[PDB]
Amino acid sequence: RRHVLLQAEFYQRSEGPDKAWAQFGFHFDADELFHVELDAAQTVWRLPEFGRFASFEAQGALQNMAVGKQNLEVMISNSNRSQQDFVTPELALFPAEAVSLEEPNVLICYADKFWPPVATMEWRRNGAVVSEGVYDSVYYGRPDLLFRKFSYLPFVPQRGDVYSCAVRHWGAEGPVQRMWEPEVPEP
Amino acid sequence: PAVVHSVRALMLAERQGGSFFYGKIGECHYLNGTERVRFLDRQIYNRQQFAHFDSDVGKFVADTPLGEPQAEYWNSNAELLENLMNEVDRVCRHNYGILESFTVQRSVEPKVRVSALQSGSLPETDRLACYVTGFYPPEIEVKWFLNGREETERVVSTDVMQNGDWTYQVLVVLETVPRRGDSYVCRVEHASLRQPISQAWEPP
Ligand SMILES: *[C@H]1O[C@H](CO)[C@@H](O)[C@H](O)[C@H]1NC(C)=O
Repeated sequence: RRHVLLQAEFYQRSEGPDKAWAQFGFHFDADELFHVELDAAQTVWRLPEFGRFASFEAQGALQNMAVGKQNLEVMISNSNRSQQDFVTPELALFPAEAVSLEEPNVLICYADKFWPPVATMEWRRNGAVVSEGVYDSVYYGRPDLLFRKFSYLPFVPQRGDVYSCAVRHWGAEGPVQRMWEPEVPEP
Repeated sequence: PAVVHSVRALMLAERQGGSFFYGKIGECHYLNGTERVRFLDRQIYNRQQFAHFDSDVGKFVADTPLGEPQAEYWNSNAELLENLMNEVDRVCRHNYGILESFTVQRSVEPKVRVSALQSGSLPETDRLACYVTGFYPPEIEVKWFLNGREETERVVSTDVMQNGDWTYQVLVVLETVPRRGDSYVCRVEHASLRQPISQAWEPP
C-alpha cells in the first residue's frame, strides 16, 4: 500500500474585519500527528502517547512562519490582491459509538470541504450552548486544497435531550447547523 | 524520543474587504515504504497551486502563470534544488523510520455491535444495524449473512467515517423484518484481526 506524510503550513489575513491566522502541522494520510502552538512555541501531538515515541523542535515551525508571513505579503502584491470564492462548509454530526442511554459517549461534528480555513463550532443541548469537555481540532487539509475541522462534545445520552452543532465560516452572515437526538425503540 | 525533521523554508517568493491565503504543503509520498520515496513541495496562493517541486523531476514546475516567475528564479539556484532533493533522505526517509511503528503499523481492532432499529411507520424492527467502530487502518470489509447467504441488495452502508482521533467507523444496515429461527450475522474483516468477527444478532 502507499502512505503520505504531509508538512502543511498556512498563513492568512483578512482585511474587511482585520484578522490574521497561521498553522504548522504534520499529517499522516488524513490524520494529524501534531500541530505547533505558534504563540506558546509548543508541539501538540494529536494523541498524547505519540509524544513518548517521537519529538519535534517547535523552533523549526517559527522559522518557517517568518518566511510564510513574508511570502504571503509578496503574493498579495504579485496577484494584484486577487480574491478566491469562499466555499461554505458541509457539516457531519454523529456519535463515536452506538448510543446506549446513561453510557458516556462523544458527539462528533466535522465541517468539510470549506475554504478559507476559518470556522468556529457551537454546541447546543435543548437550545442552550454547552462547552464542557469540547475539543476543537486545527484545520486538516482535504482534497482540492479545502479543509476539514472536528469538534467533540462529551455527553451522557438521556431521554428528551436534543443536540445541535453550528459552524460559522468567516464569510457568511448565517450558520450551517445539524440536529441529533437518540432514537430509543419501545418493547 | 527521536527528532522528526521539518522541511525548511529555503525558497522565498520574489516580488515581480479582502482575504489573502498562502500555503506550503511538503508531501513525503511513500510507495512500498522506503523502496520508492517521492517529495512534492506545493506552493499555494488562495486556492491555486502556483508551483511545485517534484523530486523525480528534480526542478520546480509552474502550475499557473503567477508561479512562472517564482519557478525560474528557484531553478536558477542549484544549491536550493540540491537541498530540496536532499529532503527525500533528510525528511522523508528519516521521518518514516521514526514514525512507522505507531503510524504505518498502527492496528486498532473494530468493536462490532448489532442493534435493531424500529420502522417509524409500523410497530416492528425494519432494519438491523452493524456499528463497526474505533478501528485503524481505515480500510475494512463488513458483510451481512442471512441464513448463511451474503446479502447485497437489502444492505445500505454509510461511507467509512473519519472520527479524527486516528480511529474510523462504518454503519452497515440490513433492511429486513427479523424472523425468529433466522440467523443474522455481521461479518467484519480488518488487518488488525487474525480471525474475522462474526457478530450474530439474537432477539429477546
Ligand atoms: C494588475 O495586473 C497587471 C500585472 O499583473 C498590471 O499591469 C495592471 O495594471 C493591473 N490590472 C488591471 C487593474 O487592469
